[PDB]
Amino acid sequence: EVETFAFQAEIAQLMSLIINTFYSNKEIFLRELISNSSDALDKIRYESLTDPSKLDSGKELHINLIPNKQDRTLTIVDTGIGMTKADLINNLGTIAKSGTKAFMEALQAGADISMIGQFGVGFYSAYLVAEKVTVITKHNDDEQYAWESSAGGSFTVRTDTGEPMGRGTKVILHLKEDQTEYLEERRIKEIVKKHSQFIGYPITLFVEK
Ligand SMILES: COc1ccc(-c2n[nH]cc2C)cc1F
Ligand SMILES: COc1ccc(-c2n[nH]cc2C)cc1F
Repeated sequence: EVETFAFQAEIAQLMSLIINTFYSNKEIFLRELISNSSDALDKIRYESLTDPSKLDSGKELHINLIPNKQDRTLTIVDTGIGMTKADLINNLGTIAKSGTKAFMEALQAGADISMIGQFGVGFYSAYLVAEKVTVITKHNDDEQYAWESSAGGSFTVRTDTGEPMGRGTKVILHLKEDQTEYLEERRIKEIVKKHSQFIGYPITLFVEK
């Protein structure tokens, strides 16, 4: 049972601007997604200080980067706090509306797309390199959910039947055909070292078989 939702106009406009604007510094998508994972891990680390049982779904706090040349996917996995259904459908987009307006106004005034993180809407930078994005996520208080969007003004949410995730978030970037450089170990290493070298959680770059 798959539910389809329309993005709010302002977010649709942002995604279309990201997809259609000519902008060569696409590699910053990885810094934004890793930064998102690191915030989610901070959040569950803090919550577990006053409630240790919140780590029963998994004590490890880490980020995994998994390229798959066969599926042409790059997956960013974290064991952070995860997202509820209300987050996917409503809350995160509600928050993003003001960041989106501020961002678009800065862009008209001379800012550039690489500054998207300073407006809290960095997640959407994934569409610099992905034609489709799947988010698998599990929060302690909700079921496991699969969110998916190929842009075009809509996204879907369904209960996920795949492997149980414990707690956390898996972002699967279905890469555009001309962006397969981001599946190369040497290229991901370079990007992590340049933009994420001081993240306070272990980042493991899986190598391909
Ligand atoms: C607090 O709301 C959240 C915002 C983002 C995430 C997230 N974790 N890993 C990737 C993402 C996008 C989790 C949240 F709970
Ligand atoms: C479910 O769709 C999402 C909508 C927004 C975000 C987000 N995370 N951090 C900042 C934003 C705008 C993540 C999502 F998965």
